[PDB]
Amino acid sequence: NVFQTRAGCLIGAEHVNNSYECDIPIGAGICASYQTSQSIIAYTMSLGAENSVAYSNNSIAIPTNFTISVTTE
Amino acid sequence: QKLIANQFNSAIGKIQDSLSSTASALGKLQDVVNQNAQALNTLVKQLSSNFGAISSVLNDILSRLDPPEAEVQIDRLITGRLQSLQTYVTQQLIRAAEIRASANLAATKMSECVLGQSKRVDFCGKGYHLMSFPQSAPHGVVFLHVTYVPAQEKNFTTAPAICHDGKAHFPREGVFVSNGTHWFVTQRNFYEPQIITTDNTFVSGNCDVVIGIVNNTVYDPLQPELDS
Amino acid sequence: ILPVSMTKTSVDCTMYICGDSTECSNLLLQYGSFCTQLNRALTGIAVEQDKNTQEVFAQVKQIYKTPPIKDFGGFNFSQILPDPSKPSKRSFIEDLLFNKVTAMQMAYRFNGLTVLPPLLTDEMIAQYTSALLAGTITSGWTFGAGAALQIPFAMQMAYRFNGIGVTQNVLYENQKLIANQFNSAIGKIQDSLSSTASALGKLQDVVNQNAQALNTLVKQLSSNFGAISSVLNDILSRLDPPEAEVQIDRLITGRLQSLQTYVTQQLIRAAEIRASANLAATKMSECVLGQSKRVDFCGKGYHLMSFPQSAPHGVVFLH
Ligand SMILES: *[C@@H]1O[C@H](CO)[C@@H](O[C@@H]2O[C@H](CO)[C@@H](O)[C@H](O)[C@H]2NC(C)=O)[C@H](O)[C@H]1NC(C)=O
Ligand SMILES: *[C@@H]1O[C@H](CO)[C@@H](O[C@@H]2O[C@H](CO)[C@@H](O)[C@H](O)[C@H]2NC(C)=O)[C@H](O)[C@H]1NC(C)=O
Ligand SMILES: *[C@@H]1O[C@H](CO)[C@@H](O[C@@H]2O[C@H](CO)[C@@H](O)[C@H](O)[C@H]2NC(C)=O)[C@H](O)[C@H]1NC(C)=O
Ligand SMILES: *[C@@H]1O[C@H](CO)[C@@H](O[C@@H]2O[C@H](CO)[C@@H](O)[C@H](O)[C@H]2NC(C)=O)[C@H](O)[C@H]1NC(C)=O
Ligand SMILES: *[C@@H]1O[C@H](CO)[C@@H](O[C@@H]2O[C@H](CO)[C@@H](O)[C@H](O)[C@H]2NC(C)=O)[C@H](O)[C@H]1NC(C)=O
Ligand SMILES: *[C@@H]1O[C@H](CO)[C@@H](O)[C@H](O)[C@H]1NC(C)=O
Ligand SMILES: *[C@@H]1O[C@H](CO)[C@@H](O)[C@H](O)[C@H]1NC(C)=O
Ligand SMILES: *[C@@H]1O[C@H](CO)[C@@H](O)[C@H](O)[C@H]1NC(C)=O
Repeated sequence: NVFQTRAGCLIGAEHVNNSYECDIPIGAGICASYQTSQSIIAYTMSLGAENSVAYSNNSIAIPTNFTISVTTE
Repeated sequence: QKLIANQFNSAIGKIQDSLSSTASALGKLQDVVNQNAQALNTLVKQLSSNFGAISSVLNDILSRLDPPEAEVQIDRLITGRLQSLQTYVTQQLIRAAEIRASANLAATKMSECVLGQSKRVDFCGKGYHLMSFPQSAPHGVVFLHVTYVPAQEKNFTTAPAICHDGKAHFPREGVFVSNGTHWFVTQRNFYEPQIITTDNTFVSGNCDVVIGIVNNTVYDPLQPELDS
Repeated sequence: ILPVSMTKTSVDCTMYICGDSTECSNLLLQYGSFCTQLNRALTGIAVEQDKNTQEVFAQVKQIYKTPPIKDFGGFNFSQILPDPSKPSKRSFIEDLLFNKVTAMQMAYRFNGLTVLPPLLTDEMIAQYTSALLAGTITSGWTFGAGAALQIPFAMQMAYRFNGIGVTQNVLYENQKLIANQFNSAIGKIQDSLSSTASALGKLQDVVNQNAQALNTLVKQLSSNFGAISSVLNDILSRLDPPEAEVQIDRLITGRLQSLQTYVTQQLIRAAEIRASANLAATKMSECVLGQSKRVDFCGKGYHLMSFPQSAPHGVVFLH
């Protein structure tokens, strides 16, 4: 149970293919988390959902409706 | 207006829970406090260090030694402690420049965000910006940015231009859209199609230049008036 | 061109001060929390070094990808869009940059001065600056205001003129003329990047400061500080424990001070960067994702759009 990163040899965490939001950063794009009988996992950080924006030269998308959102800075 | 009232008054409703139920909300400010209480607490523990002196209690050495030798020992404590302040001060001056940089960004918003309306994208928060509400917080400030985010979308066929008589009509503000039959001009960020008229559009050039211009009829408000 | 993150460093203060020596390492405990409050300073740096790279590059909640077929109206973006051919997937211009920016590290880890890896890979940074660019192209400037909205690109430039006061009838009539002028403009960037070493001189200095600050921090081990000899292992072999206390505590108080000088340099230098990573995060929002009405903030002349391009420990805008 020894996983290899680009940062260095990691010990004690099961590699997981499921890329999630970075929880405990590590380095070189690896992030570890305690979520999983439980144990520590490590996985390649997820950048967020991939979205293809359908593009065509004649087509435009105009929003018909809106929301008023209050955010705290 | 009513639809926005409900959406606004509900938005302020959600802030309460996000504040009250999540401790990380103020994690910026709670760290600004946890740095000083961390820096002062460490500055007190520094009194426990020998610095090479025979003992760390200033009153021991004086009771345990002569003035001639205590000079050798004490000046090791002073030069050590007096240095442990110059480390603390140097930490503050740096940390107080970190804040003085954030108190400008807070003073810049307060002028350009609360008191005005900000055309600067994602300076006052994600989405088109309407107004902000300052709220005090301990050693800090909390803005409530009321932003305008478009929601539902529709694919529309569009065209940059319209051939009428061969004069190319362009929109004053907004774009041409088509639900597949009729061409409508509508404003960009909200869908309110209006019928294309010579007062919705202006004339330029001709149809031998524009790339992508489409054929249509541009309604003229005047023609039905003189026809009367 | 702007710096964004600076090389994340971490010092082992027990090992740098008393190298692998028991008689000395015990003495460093009297000085106490000096060692342990440095790594609290160099950690606070290395944490916001991720926050910088985080705020600058990733302002977008989703990673957009370029549509395969490109009709932009004559505008040729192949230069700035990603290339699948390269082993790391990066736009053609980024590669010109990574070639500009560039034992030594074997004598750094032996003393303690190590280099942590940045959180975000040089590969991931290239997936953001692909998305941001792929949002700016297709979706207009609205992808930072919410969900992206596709728009015909040649119709986008028609808006971005209506911002600078040139009525859009000037674009569509001149579209071909602008295509040639734009596609040629991107053509000149290549030469100005490839033929001039001073291009990245900001970033190459940001790297040449750390390698200059660490290298100097290693040479500090060669100083006597008033001790009879600078090799910690000589004094212990040459003297008793009673006298070595007098000599060693002159080395420690000297070396332990030579770190507090290094850390103090970083904290200052890392505030210089944290000030530049705001100006880079401010542009990225107000320049790429929007259109900037601010004169000479986004570069000399009326502003249309900007194209972010990653660079080592930095970011490069094409305005
Ligand atoms: C625009 O969106 C709002 C909500 O985002 C819609 O208002 C909702 O309408 C439904 C009816 O289908 C009600 O159940 C909700 O209570 C309404 N919400 C609010 C806050 O009033 C509104 O109808 C939409 N308008 C259009 C034209 O689509
Ligand atoms: C596109 O929109 C136009 C305008 O709303 C539609 O034309 C109208 O359609 C309604 C019935 O749907 C008729 O009662 C009106 O008389 C029509 N207007 C005119 C001027 O004839 C058109 O049907 C819509 N087409 C699609 C495919 O949605
Ligand atoms: C829109 O209508 C115009 C005419 O109203 C079309 O213009 C024709 O173009 C062809 C190709 O050059 C000529 O051979 C015809 O003589 C033109 N017609 C006239 C009446 O002069 C135009 O082609 C139409 N739009 C599209 C996209 O086809
Ligand atoms: C965009 O420009 C690039 C180069 O400016 C074009 O790629 C070149 O294509 C020619 C063929 O016409 C080749 O001989 C060159 O070797 C290519 N150069 C590179 C660097 O790939 C590309 O075809 C242009 N694309 C469009 C759509 O105009
Ligand atoms: C506006 O300026 C552009 C160039 O700045 C002109 O385009 C050039 O025209 C000459 C012909 O005199 C050609 O030799 C060049 O190849 C053209 N350059 C490009 C990039 O197309 C354009 O003609 C000028 N327009 C006006 C109305 O003066
Ligand atoms: C990840 O998935 C690939 C194929 O999808 C598989 O071969 C590999 O074993 C997986 N990784 C781990 C750690 O199981
Ligand atoms: C617009 O068309 C694209 C084409 O693939 C589609 O993916 C998208 O869902 C359409 N828009 C909506 C609102 O469905
Ligand atoms: C749009 O693209 C299609 C090809 O998919 C092409 O036939 C058409 O001429 C294009 N129109 C414009 C205005 O670029």
